[PDB]
Amino acid sequence: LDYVENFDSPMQSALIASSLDGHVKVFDPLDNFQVKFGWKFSGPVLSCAVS
Amino acid sequence: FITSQSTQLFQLLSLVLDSIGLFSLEGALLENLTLYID
Amino acid sequence: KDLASATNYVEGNARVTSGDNFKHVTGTVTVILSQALQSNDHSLLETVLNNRDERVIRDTIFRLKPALAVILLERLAERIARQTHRQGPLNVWVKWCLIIHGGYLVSIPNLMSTLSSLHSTLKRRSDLLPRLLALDARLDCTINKFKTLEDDVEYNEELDDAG
Amino acid sequence: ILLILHKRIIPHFHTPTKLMDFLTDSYNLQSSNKNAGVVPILALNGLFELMKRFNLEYPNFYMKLYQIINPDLMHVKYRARFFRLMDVFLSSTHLSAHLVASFIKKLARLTLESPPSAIVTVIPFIYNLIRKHPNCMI
Amino acid sequence: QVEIANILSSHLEANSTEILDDLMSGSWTEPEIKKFILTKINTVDHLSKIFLTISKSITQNPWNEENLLPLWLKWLLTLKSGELNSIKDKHTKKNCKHLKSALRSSEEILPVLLGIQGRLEMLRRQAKLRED
Repeated sequence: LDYVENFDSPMQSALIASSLDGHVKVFDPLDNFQVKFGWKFSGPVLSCAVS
Repeated sequence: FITSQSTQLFQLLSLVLDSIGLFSLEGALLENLTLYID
Repeated sequence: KDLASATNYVEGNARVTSGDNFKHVTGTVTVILSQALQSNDHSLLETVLNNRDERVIRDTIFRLKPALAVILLERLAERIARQTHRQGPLNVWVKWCLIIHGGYLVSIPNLMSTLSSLHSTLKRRSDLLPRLLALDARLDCTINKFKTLEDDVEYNEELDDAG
Repeated sequence: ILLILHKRIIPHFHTPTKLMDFLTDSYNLQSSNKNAGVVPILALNGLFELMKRFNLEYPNFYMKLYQIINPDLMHVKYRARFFRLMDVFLSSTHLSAHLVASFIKKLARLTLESPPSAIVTVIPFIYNLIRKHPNCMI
Repeated sequence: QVEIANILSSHLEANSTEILDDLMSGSWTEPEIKKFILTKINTVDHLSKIFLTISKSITQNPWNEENLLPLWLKWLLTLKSGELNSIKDKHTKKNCKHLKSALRSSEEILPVLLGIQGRLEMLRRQAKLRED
């Protein structure tokens, strides 16, 4: 799980969470940590990070 | 009576069916009405 | 620019939208179907949606957990919206969901907000119907009317002179 | 069917994902017929192949697995097939000491009433587990 | 078939009121209707009379269960549209408008009705599932 804040996106803060099912999804803290985006990969995700 | 402008009446019939609800509707009658509309 | 000239119309980067845009107001694959819906795996679910067998469609949704049904309805609307040519197959899925989990769907606080995409999507297909029938009738009459409606003998002088 | 399902059936299907509901139902079968009590053992192999190939999941997998371990396991002729799959599952690097400890203690309990053939299987099987997870020397 | 075709031919010449009954004869079949209109309707007057009679009946009762007259109208127009609009009788045009008005309403009837046909379908199927 990784978190970034105060970046230039329309969203102020983003929360990215690995699933180990091939999915890493973006959650927004301001709206009660709700699902806003995600990506799929070939296999289980163990690590996720953003700049 | 409907089994025995009409679109407004049929629209009214559609309104009845929802107010009746899926439970209250009884199979024997519904078969006939299914035939009439068809 | 000449001041006499009238300014031209340019849409630029404006966002188009429609008035129906209510966003701000054995052999079964059930477990895969429940799996992908929970995890929002487009690749996994698309394989599930690839089945064209009606008996499979019924059996899969028959065992699907009723809460997961609602999100399935929402997602089919989106996949229909992006690709309308898949309208035919996907109504079947929406149909069998509706009849089996209809009792559950009744006991839901709100439906239109969560199923607005279907209603808008389904409405568009209806708006086509009156015009297509007119096209079919015109297309009917024409086909209806139209469905009802050397060397062997050659004589060459040169060859004859030759033989 | 289940015995040959993993090898002679799945690789030749065009969309093997269709088999899971059959396999999960097989893996979840509970019946009063004792001869049907071995079904989860056989169905497990095919299920794992599907999970490996397409990243598919079975809920509470280990808790279901802990249930399947029973004295009948030590006497069925399919014991060897089961343990082979157990080596793969219990080689996972995200297994807690308690989770491994339970599989250890239950198996040792079962070895008391087990054929020597099963005992010959368990004694090296346990040494691998204890070696893998050093905290369990207690 | 042949007898009714001749009878209808005679009545058309005789300006008989029984033309509707001849058209209402159940002996008519769709291939025969094509043969009659193509072969026997050679005069504009006969075409006008049939169209006036059939249109009047449908206008009076557009929802009649019997599909024969609608079959007659549909085949009459497809094969003799050029001759039909060639007719310059004012009454024929007036009869057309009346037929349009009744049929125009029927088109408005359909879209709500098709929903109701569906709306009953699940109630039947849902009832079947409960029985099972």
